[PDB]
Amino acid sequence: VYDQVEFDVPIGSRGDCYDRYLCRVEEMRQSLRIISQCLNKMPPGEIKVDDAKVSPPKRAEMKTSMESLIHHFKLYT
Amino acid sequence: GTSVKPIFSRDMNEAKRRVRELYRAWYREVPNTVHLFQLDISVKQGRDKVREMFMKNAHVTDPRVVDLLVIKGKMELEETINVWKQRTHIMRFFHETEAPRPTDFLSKFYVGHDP
Amino acid sequence: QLIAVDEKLDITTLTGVPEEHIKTRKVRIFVPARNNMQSGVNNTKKWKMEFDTRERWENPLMGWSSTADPLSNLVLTFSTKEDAVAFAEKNGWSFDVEERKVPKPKSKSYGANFSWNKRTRVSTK
Amino acid sequence: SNLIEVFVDGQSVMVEPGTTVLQACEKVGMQIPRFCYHERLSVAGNCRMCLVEIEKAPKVVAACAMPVMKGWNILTNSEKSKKAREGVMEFLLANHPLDCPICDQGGECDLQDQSMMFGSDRSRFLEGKRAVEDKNIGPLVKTIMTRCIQCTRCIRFASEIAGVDDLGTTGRGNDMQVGTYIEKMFMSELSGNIIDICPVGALTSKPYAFTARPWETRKTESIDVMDAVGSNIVVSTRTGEVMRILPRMHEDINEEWISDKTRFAYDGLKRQRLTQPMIRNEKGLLTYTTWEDALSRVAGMLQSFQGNDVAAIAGGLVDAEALVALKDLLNRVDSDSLCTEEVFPTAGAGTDLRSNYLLNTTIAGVEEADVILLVGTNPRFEAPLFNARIRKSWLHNDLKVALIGSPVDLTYRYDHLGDSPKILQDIASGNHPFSQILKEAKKPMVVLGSSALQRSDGTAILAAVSNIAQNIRLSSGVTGDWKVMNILHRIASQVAALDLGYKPGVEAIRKNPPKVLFLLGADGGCITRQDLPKDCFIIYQGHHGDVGAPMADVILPGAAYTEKSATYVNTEGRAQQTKVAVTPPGLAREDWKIIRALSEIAGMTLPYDTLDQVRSRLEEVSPNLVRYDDVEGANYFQQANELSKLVNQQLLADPLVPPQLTIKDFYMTDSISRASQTMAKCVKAVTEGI
Amino acid sequence: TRPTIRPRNDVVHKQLSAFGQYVAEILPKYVQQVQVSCFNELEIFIHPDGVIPVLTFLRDHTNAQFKSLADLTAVDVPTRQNRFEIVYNLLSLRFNSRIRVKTYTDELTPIESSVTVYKAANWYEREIWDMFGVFFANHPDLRRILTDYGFEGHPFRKDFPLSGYVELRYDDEVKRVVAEPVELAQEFRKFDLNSPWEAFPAYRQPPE
Amino acid sequence: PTTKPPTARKYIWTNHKFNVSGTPQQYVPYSTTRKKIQEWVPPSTPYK
Amino acid sequence: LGLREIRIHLCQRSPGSQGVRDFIEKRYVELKKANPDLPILIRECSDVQPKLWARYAFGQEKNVSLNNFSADQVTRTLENVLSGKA
Amino acid sequence: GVRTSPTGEKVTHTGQAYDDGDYRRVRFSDRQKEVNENFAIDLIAEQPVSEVGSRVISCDGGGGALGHPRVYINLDKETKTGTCGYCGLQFRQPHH
Ligand code: SF4
Ligand code: SF4
Ligand code: FES
Ligand SMILES: [Mg+2]
Ligand SMILES: [Zn+2]
Repeated sequence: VYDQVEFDVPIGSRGDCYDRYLCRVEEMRQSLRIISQCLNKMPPGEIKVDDAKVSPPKRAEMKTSMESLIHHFKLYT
Repeated sequence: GTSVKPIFSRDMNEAKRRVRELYRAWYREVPNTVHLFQLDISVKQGRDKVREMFMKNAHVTDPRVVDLLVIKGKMELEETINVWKQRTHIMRFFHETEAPRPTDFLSKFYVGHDP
Repeated sequence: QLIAVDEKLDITTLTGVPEEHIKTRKVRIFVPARNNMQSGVNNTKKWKMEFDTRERWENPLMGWSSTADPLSNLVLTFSTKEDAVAFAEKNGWSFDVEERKVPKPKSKSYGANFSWNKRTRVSTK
Repeated sequence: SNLIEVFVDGQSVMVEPGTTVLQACEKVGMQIPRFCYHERLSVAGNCRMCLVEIEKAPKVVAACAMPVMKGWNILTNSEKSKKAREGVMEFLLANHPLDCPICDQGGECDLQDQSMMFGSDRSRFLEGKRAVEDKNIGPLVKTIMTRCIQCTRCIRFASEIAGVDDLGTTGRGNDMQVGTYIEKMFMSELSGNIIDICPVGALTSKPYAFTARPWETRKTESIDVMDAVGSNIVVSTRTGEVMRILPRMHEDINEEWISDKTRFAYDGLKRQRLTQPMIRNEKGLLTYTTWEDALSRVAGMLQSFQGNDVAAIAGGLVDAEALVALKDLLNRVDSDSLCTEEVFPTAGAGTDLRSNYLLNTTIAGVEEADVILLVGTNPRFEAPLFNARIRKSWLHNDLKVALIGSPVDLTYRYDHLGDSPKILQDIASGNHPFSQILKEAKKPMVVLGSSALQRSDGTAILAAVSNIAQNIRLSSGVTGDWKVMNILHRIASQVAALDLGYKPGVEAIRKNPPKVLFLLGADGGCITRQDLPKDCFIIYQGHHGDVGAPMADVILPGAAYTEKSATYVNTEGRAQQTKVAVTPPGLAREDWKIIRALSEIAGMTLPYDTLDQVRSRLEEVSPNLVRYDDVEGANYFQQANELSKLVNQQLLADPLVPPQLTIKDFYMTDSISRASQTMAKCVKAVTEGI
Repeated sequence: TRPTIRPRNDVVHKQLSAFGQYVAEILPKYVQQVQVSCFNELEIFIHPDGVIPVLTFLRDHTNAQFKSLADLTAVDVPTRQNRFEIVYNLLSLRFNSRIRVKTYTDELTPIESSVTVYKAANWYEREIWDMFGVFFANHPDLRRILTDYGFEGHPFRKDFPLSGYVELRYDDEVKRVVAEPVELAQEFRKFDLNSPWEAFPAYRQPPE
Repeated sequence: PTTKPPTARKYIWTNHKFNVSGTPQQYVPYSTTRKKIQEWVPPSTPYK
Repeated sequence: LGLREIRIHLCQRSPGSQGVRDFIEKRYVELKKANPDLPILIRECSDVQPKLWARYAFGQEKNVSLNNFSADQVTRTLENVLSGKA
Repeated sequence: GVRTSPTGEKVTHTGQAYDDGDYRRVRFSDRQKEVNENFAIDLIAEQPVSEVGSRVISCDGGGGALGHPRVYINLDKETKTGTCGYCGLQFRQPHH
């Protein structure tokens, strides 16, 4: 979702150690900026793809329904 | 024709020449290896070991395989000269802690199932 | 230009394999048999090369299974039998080839379940 | 010719008339999902998993049962086909129990795999599930019928392949159940196969329960030695232990099945095993010793004597390599007393001609004959897969079967001519109606069991059968290459031993009692110490403690058939080889290696040092032993028949009685099966129901 | 079709196809094939002799300007007569694009070193030599990079065993580290995992 | 645990043990399975 | 010196075995009735060549090639082996 | 239900105990053999049999999602109790 956050890219001009150190410090500041944006815009919903042939089902479903148990077995073996 | 391309040598003569140059270099280097690594073996032992390694691949009749073997031998010599190898690496050629295994049928029958 | 080698391909001196695991090994080139517990045939399409089984013994401390041969798990996949044969030959391994087993076509007739005068009529459904 | 053109996804295919949609799909490499269809069973069409859409047709068809039509375009991956598959899978899984972690089928389940590949990934079933009560059908097949999906594969196999109509369905609707409706054991020589055909964990192996998962197992493709059929098998092993035995498909021999002994006798190998060399101490008791000491004692005893004073007896599970090694070793001593326990007539041609002692029609050839005569044999228990082939021919080709001997149950209807051997002469003189029947048979077969050659008049019986085959060949002429004459063997080692020149029977030992006797896995008790002089030196080499070991002075532990790569020759004459699955236990060694080491200790060192060199020696002695699937050979019936009519010994007035009259005499026949606890359970179950 | 399925981009697919045709047109002597994957990755299969020209073109062409070599590795497919597959991944910052260049070799055929085109190749080729045994001609300094000194074999080949042939320990009699044949207290357990039922009909092969 | 006691079970240890490494009570590993292959026992009576 | 067994390896449809085949088709039986206690093992070769094997006391044996022989040639060599010569 | 062996070695619930001739016993000298004292077979045998008034019962091991997968057990056999394949709990119908 990196197209939905705002931040700047630090750029050096000397190509030496000092400029790269300044760039890393500025990148830490930009990371704090992005973290703020991510904290404010966290949406609700599921956290893995709703496709049990890829992502394992929930434990409650695995102990309740036949297809969920089959897919859990096959995805973990 | 079989249409194959060379590595370095055109036929077996040039390959043998490269083999002889590599052997000369290793033979010259052996005493320096004995001195620098502080080995308890003699120079004669090292040169016999060098001779033994060459003899192992004596049977090969393909110039490309010989060329690759010479490249590997030069790499090994470079590792030895620069002391990138340690004493353990040099002594690994001698298999000093491996118990001898008999090649006779009776000895193998007695110890286990392996042929 | 080219040199036109007239020898047989042989790379054993360059593979780093110890001599014992070259001359004393027997490889098997075969199409694996279908597992009889299932009807799927997708595991009977490719050729397999595998090594001869060596000794396994129980570990004294935990009773685990211990081996001393490094090729006990090596299995190679090939598109054709000729490819596997060429690989085995250039690696210096002596091999045994088994021809592919294909189930023969069968004549199925659902109507034969109810024959007027043959023994193929079924007593139950 | 008559081929019609259909289309699979637009790709043109030419098929024979009567080909189904599923087979047309198979031709281009597309496997249709299935649950009830089996290509060796009758078409059922009840599971409905094989529904596929035909282009320009509104109704899906059952691919397993519907013949193709000219110009049809089968759409295997269309929306209609996929929706049908998902619906059928949903219906199948609605009442299925959540048993995968405790189900032995897990990991090799057709239900699981086809749900993963063609079903949905979730459930919308919001009701309770059905539960059915379990059934007891014996100690071999474990039954959990809540997992049943009612494909009726087991019923069709039991009726069609095994000839037993004990299985069926009771009730109807959602309450229909597969079973016997009464407490009754489904006991057959081929019963265990219903474990393989069952697509789910409803039927499982009881000895195998809870011990392994399919992804753990390592598979070794080898051969069975429990009879002379030479069934191809897969050996499942895990962490150095044999876990189970499965069938391996060979269309010419067993083609999907194994007998129950072949499937469940693996248990015997885990007990009563010889692991260390043994000698006799000061008190006459067997005591463990090293290989060097035992080999030195045997070598000294062998250097002491020469010629007729040395002899050997080969058992029923010996391989060709060890047989040829022992033959060479005893030949170096100038001994020719190399014998087998199984008796074959030696007069006339004897072992000189291979066709004299082979099943010349081959197992596949049974599918082409119209009349088969069975003489003094019980094919059901001696060769269960051969009897299964006979039943296949009886069911599908209207084969006519007649038997001379005791009226055994063969799972198919046959004509019983009688049990006296005089009937043979009556058919040889033309004074029998069945002689007329054989005269009008254009593809006749006559099969004589090896067990009938064990009586004193076996030579006369063989001569009479040869006379019958002669009259068939003379009256009906020569039909090309049909090979009417046939011999059915029951011992896995017999044909290789006959090929190598071993003397059939043990009579030579009786006539010249040796002072040194070699028992190569001989456990038939044919010769005890009463038949031998006192202070006779007896050496036993084998893998099991049985009849032969307690009477031996020195014990040499050998390898079992699962522990070596070894050659075995079929009753057809086909040579096959086993593969190493596990190594021999303890200090046991390969048998030919033991013989070669002994030869080197004794001073007469054998030339061969590796397995390949021993097989080169085998090729030197009999070149057919290194052709590993060839079954074709020359026919010398005329010479053998001519040589068989110069000896005119007479028949005996004793009925021909097979050694195994009922199922209880089937489970324990050899050293491995006698040590099996599963076979003991089977014997206890068949002798008393309870 | 919407929520769980990855969306596809057709503009990038068209652009990559056009550029693949462009490269194939400019260099017919070496280009054997061009492909665009359905997740929008462009590959060009070439004859080995064109390793240096093609790369140079891609690096210096005004319309290509692939001036960064992201990665260079090998793949081993034993069933092929030419065992080893050489893969170059290139990135163009000017046009914000990526391209893949593929060629092949066997055990005895050298591949020309591309250090003159990309400096980054220097170590990558060394790694390919160490792990697969592919020799690069005119390499400034070719030797092992990852394996231990004096190590024998090329471990990334399919026929090389997972645990190798030798193992190390300390010996007190010789007072040094020594190498011996591998012995494992617990053997690695091979798992047979593949399902006997076909998963992807779109990739089915003809029955020969 | 004073205000929120744990659930009582008949198999939970009633006496906590600390780390016992370096002591006689220390854990020693061993195989928990029975013997796999059973050997033949020769008869105890003479054979002649 | 003391003959123990005779082994004849003849191929099924190779031309070079034809004469040997003819012998077995015509004059094997008589030989069997002349030596009724002598093992004469008839086996089949692969595509290489015909062969006759003669085994003697104490494990000694030698082989003679029967390639392209006629029936008369194989009878001659067989009775040479059975008699105390060669 | 831990019992002792002739050498005094404690027997595990799987039934393992070294024989007298076995040298591996030396590993327990000056140390101890770890044995779990709670034999699950006896503990599950101690549980009472539930009686229910239906031909089919359902078991999930207790605690809902904290138990095992839910399975259905048939109780038609009068001379036998239905046993859960996960838990070991037993169910039956009222008789006599
Ligand atoms: S039969 Fe298959 S789907 Fe049913 S419980 Fe067993 S493994 Fe699972
Ligand atoms: S028991 Fe198995 S084979 Fe028989 S009907 Fe049920 S699912 Fe089919
Ligand atoms: S496979 Fe066709 S209906 Fe079952
Ligand atoms: Mg099953
Ligand atoms: Zn429960």
